[PDB]
Amino acid sequence: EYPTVSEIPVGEVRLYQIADGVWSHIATQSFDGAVYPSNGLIVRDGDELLLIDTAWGAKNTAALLAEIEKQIGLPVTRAVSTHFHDDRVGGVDVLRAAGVATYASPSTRRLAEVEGNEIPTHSLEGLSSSGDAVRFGPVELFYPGAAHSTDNLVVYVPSASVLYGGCAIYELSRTSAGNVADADLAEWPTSIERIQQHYPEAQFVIPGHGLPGGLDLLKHTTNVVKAHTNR
Ligand SMILES: SC[C@H]1SC[C@@H]2Nc3ccccc3N21
Ligand SMILES: [Zn+2]
Ligand SMILES: [Zn+2]
Ligand SMILES: [Zn+2]
Repeated sequence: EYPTVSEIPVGEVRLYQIADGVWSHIATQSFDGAVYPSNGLIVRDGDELLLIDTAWGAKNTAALLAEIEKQIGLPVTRAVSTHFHDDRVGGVDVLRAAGVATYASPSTRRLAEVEGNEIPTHSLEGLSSSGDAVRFGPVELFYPGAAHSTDNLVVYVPSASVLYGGCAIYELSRTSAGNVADADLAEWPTSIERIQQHYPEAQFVIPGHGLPGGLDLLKHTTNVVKAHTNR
């Protein structure tokens, strides 16, 4: 029942309810003639919502806000971008114009600026060293170490045992490495180990792209990364 890349036209956004007060948002983009899906997270924080990542571009992110309004009807007050790539910060300027406070680690904000990408306004403190965790409203933010990017964060929702891995975690149907231009291949399996150690109780694991599953997605990603390393 999870929406698949084939059921979402680019420009549209679907929401998928995972648990009481926890949703993923799913959008699509074209790249080099193919269509890719992308996931983010929505978490209810009292009578407000916390958004995790944009919907990969301004147009998708405006549609995301419209779909949240229609389907949930609570205001998005804060948003966190989990690394500096466009599928995480592309749309930050739309969020800001709507009055959403946008957040990222100082590492992410610096890398976005170097890349010419949109820059979240606020800086998250306490995430500079691998293994660092901080609470942010209804979620925990965790820096596992360098992996898909040097700045990547993961997000845990304790009320629902939901682990959002972002692009540090691959879906099971991905058997070859994706965009690894900014990755630390050497550190990636160790960083995954840190996620496993910190959230062994996670019941629902969401990759940055594609279908959710369980904690098997962590070992799966290590397998893919190590195979790429040996390519
Ligand atoms: S992980 C950041 C995203 S934004 C642009 C780049 N190219 C690409 C192609 C397919 C899937 C994902 C991607 N990435
Ligand atoms: Zn990325
Ligand atoms: Zn502000
Ligand atoms: Zn990505």
